[PDB]
Amino acid sequence: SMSVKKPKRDDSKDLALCSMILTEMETHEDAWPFLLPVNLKLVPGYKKVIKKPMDFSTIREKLSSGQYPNLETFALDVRLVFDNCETFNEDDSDIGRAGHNMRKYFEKKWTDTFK
Repeated sequence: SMSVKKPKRDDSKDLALCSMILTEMETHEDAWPFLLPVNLKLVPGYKKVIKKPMDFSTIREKLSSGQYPNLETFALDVRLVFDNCETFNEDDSDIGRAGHNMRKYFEKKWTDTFK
């Protein structure tokens, strides 16, 4: 509360570390469904069904331009990528599988880097 603060967590490396994690996600062989925005002209249903589209290139631009106020807003956009994927794709599809693999991969790096 006022004039009563928890001890200061060092957050000065967060930007760089989120960038590294993102690089690793970008270079994973199963990243291909997620590298770019889904083409809303060419994929029936996507526009209406997925209220908040998200992809790695868009997270990368947001990161590079100071649009994440903190590391939690970054993790939210990453998880949004996988949550969207699960909404639109059967678990037993290449894309559905890619999304479960990438989420698992992300969550481990997240915990190992920050928790």
